[PDB]
Amino acid sequence: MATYYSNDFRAGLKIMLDGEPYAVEASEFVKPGKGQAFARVKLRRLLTGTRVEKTFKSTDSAEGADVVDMNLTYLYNDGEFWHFMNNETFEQLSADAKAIGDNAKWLLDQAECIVTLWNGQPISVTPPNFVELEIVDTDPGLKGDTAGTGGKPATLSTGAVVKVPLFVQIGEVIKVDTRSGEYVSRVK
Amino acid sequence: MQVILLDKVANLGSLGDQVNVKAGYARNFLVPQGKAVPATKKNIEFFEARRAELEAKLAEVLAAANARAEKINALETVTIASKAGDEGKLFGSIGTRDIADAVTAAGVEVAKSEVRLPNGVLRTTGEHEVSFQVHSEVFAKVIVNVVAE
Amino acid sequence: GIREKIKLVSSAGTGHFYTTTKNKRTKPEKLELKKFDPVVRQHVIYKEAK
Amino acid sequence: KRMRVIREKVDATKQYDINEAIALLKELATAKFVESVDVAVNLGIDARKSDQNVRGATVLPHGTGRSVRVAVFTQGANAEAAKAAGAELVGMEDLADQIKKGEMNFDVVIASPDAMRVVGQLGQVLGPRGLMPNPKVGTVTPNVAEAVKNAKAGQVRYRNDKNGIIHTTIGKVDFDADKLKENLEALLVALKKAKPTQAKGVYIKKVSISTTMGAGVAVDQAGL
Amino acid sequence: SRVCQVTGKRPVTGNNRSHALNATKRRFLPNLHSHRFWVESEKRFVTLRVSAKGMRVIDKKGIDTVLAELRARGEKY
RNA sequence: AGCUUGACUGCGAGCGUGACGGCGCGAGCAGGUGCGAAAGCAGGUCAUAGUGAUCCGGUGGUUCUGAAUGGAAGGGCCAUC
RNA sequence: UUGAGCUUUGAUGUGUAGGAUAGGUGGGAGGAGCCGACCUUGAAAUACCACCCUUUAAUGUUUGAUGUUCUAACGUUGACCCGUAAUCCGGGUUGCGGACAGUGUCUGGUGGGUAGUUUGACUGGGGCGGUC
RNA sequence: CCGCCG
Repeated sequence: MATYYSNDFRAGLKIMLDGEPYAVEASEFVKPGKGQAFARVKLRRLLTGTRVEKTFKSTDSAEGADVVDMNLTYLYNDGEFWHFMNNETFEQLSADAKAIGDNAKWLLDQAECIVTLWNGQPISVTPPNFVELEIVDTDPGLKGDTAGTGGKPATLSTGAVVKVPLFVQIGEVIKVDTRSGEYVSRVK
Repeated sequence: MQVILLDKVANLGSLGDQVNVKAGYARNFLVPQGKAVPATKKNIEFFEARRAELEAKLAEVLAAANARAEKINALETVTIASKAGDEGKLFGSIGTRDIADAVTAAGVEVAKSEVRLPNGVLRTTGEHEVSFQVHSEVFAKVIVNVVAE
Repeated sequence: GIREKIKLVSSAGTGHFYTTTKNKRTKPEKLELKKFDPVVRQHVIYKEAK
Repeated sequence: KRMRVIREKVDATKQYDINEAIALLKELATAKFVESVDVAVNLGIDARKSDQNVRGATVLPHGTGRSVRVAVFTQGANAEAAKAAGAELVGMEDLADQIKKGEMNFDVVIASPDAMRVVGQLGQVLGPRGLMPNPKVGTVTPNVAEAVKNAKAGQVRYRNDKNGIIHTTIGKVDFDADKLKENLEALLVALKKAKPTQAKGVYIKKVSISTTMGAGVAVDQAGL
Repeated sequence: SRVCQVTGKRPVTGNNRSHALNATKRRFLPNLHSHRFWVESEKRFVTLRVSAKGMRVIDKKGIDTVLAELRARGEKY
């Protein structure tokens, strides 16, 4: 049992109400003469996370979650699921397609992508700031006329599509970022 | 149930069986319309002698009257010439009161209720086929020619 | 908290038990202590149970 | 025929008891050589729920001996200590050159917290695709590997997951003492019922048939 | 009122006990329904406001058996 | 560093300390062990924090009771949650 | 007309690569014939058969899910007739609905519409902050 | 497809 009151928690203190885990992003605690205290809390949903805004009173608030965000190593894929390993304790961990969501592209292998595990099971996977990948379906981009940034699109090894310049063809292994999805440079 | 059949019911009985029916089919229909009796320790004794010989035939010879109530008007063709419209589109539709009165006034004295209507209330002048049910299996084909006048 | 509590059950005919604690997620091999059984009045081996 | 009499002694209307056809497993088959027994055990698992996986280590009593070649990933004194524990290639990333060559000479990968940095980093796919890793769930990686492999070379038969209900384990050679095998099938029950995924469905063990290799059928009961 | 003609079922009372054992006076009502019963001797319909178990009684007893019991209790039907 | 399970069961004179519930110390006694050649020490840890009363209920044991009697259920006791 | 289930008789899983016309894995040298593993392999390598996924059809299927037809319960705040000097009620016919609606019991939901209530103490007044 | 100005 770990009960919390709304005048206590600062930021990142993961709470659990209405069947879903919530991260608190920030909370402003106000209380005015001749009123009671309330904390206009800017939360974050954790499973389907867009954002949520709750304005709690001074009492009450929610239980916490078993919510460990430790470093996991992506090492394996099979059917749907994606297996992970700790480089500190070497415990198993199995992620799902609802937990991988919109990031099934960005891992390649041996990546130190962090996950958030909730109540002894992962629901989210965060791939790193950059991954290096290979282009397998890209047109042999010719200049032709083009005076003014040519920018050809490249389909990648992981089934991603990125916009690359006209000097990378196929087997030109290139690194991208995962937070946006842009080409940054080429690994050699 | 305890249903002894006074009559031929068209999907369960053979004029004196002990069919186990739903109770609502016994209260509302089979008991008041002469098709059944409850058999609770007396009516099995009341069917044993006096009904399988006498009252198994008092409906059977009135069903052999259903063979003979049909051929009273053996002509079986009817000319009704009531008020009509103009090139079709009949004035007033002939209902079961006027179809029976076209038969009661000349021929069979059957009532309103045993007149069937396979094709509505006859909104049309023409030759039409009107069924006169007298028995559950014996169906007539008395022709009502709706005529314009 | 982490160090959960187990139940050493006697390997004699009876059901006397000692209860104690063991951190399972550091040393997960079972306890095979040799304790006194007051029903048998002997000193038989005990073994971990829940 | 030769495969027709095999079908003739299978009565699916009766569920057979414990002692009945286990003594008849040499009669239910027409094998040319000496064969073994299998055991089918079914454990209710939803295929889209990863909270219901059952893996572990089943130390097994009594019969078959050292017949499983076991790989070592240890350091320190344990690079020469479990050499007294009977394993063949004791070591390190020498066995990582053999992962890169794809060799089938071992069945088990056992390591230590010294060697927990090798197969978790180098042999990543090829250790769990065919499944041969270790952590804090199976009994694979302690640091007491000397007295670990004094028995796990002998009788351990690895209770492993399947996507559906099935957990098929292995019975021993037919010519042992077969009454003890009815405990070797029974002293897997108390370990499968020892700890599950705390999220079981309706039944624990629905259907159980101990086949020999290809011909025997004996309907086991989950209760008795 | 809400009284069965045949069996004399009038609305009894009782508590509406909740999960926290909060008592609250409710009122159980009988499953009444005005049915239009066929009498073979009278050859007509008698409209009675029977309960649903009052129709069970006329399923066993006669309709004329039950109407004679109403006549003994001063019932106009 | 070796061997090890005394982090043992039944008691416990005598005090210490609390309004009380309670808490603490304890030579010795019986049974059974460990270590040591032995004298001896050992009923957890250098000491002092690491914790919650009852009620209700859960599991194991014990025929102690068991609503005519025979069982059982449910209580009780003991170990515990 | 149908929808998912079982004992059940069996057919049925077609690409990477291995000659291809590989369901999964635990066993893994068996059936005038001829495979198989060994080897070529992939992310997993096949015979033999097991427990079964995933399709197909037969039956006893447990059945529900709806969807027309009918009239006799039921409804009618539709017309007419009678009680009757009565835009109530009752009966009698007829029409239209029709096993729906409605009601009783049990039941999940919603429910400040309404009711009973709770909302700690110390505090150099009390609140706040702190503390137990 | 892209191509701003001295």
